[PDB]
Amino acid sequence: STGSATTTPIDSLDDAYITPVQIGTPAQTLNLDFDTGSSDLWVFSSETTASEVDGQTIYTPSKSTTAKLLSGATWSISYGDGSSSSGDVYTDTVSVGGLTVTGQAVESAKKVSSSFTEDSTIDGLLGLAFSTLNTVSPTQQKTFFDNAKASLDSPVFTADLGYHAPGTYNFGFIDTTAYTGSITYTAVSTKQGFWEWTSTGYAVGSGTFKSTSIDGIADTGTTLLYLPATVVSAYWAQVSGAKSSSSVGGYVFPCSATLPSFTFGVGSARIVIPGDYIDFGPISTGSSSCFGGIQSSAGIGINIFGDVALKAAFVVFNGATTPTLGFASK
Repeated sequence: STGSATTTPIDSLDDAYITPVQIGTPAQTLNLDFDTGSSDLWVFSSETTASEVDGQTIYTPSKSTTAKLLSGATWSISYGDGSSSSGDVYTDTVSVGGLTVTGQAVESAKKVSSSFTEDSTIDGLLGLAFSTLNTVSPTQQKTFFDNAKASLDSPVFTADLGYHAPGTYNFGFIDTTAYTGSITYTAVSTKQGFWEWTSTGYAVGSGTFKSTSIDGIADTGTTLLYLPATVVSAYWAQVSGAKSSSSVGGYVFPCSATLPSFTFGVGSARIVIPGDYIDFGPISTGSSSCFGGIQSSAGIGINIFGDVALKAAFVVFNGATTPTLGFASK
């Protein structure tokens, strides 16, 4: 089997991407944030505290003939940005882009933090990290990808995120028309539950490539590119007037600036992030100070190749017995 679904930016900055997901019988379609940095499939629901729902589409298990309470199971998750959610669990039929999993754990939110309530466009998350990070207790549950794996033509999914445009998540096949050149594969560590890999270095604009190992995670659920302070300083030093602002919470730059590209290494291959991808616009409406798309990972504890980086590539998440990551230009 295979699946193929379009993923669409939620706003004009590509702050996140939503992908339609069919849950239950008859189908209830919710727009979920596919997140390769977590491992819970959770939704706004009929059980979500009413004051914490503001425009989202909810899953109502009582209207699904295939929904079954997973008795005794609860979940609770906190994300790197400080947001959180918790609730109980149903199993139900879940389909993405024509690919169907029966008996998928669908985590029903009873509580969500402000950030989720305030984002009307995201109806929940679909985690695509390794199932060892799943928060369901007392019986940990499998991700949609893990459940689908044995039925897939190939045990892979791919992320092809657009810049200010829709893109595609495919399951079970590699679309050889979706990228240019060849795919370079690189080793993955699952020790922390993430798609964790080691970049071979970086360049700023047309500068020389610096060979250096950068351990980080491929995370579709994070907007920006978070790298070591040394690297990020070297980037923003090439932008006149750029500075790190403690009041704003990162690097800002004059909106009148032209940004240089940023290159990262995948083995001997190179992925180029155009400068425009690194512009996240005025810090506040009407401001001439713009927020940078490359930020320091210092104090996160991990480097994060988020959407800013991933949308510059066609990315293969290979969930074979020995997992790997592939990157191609496009």
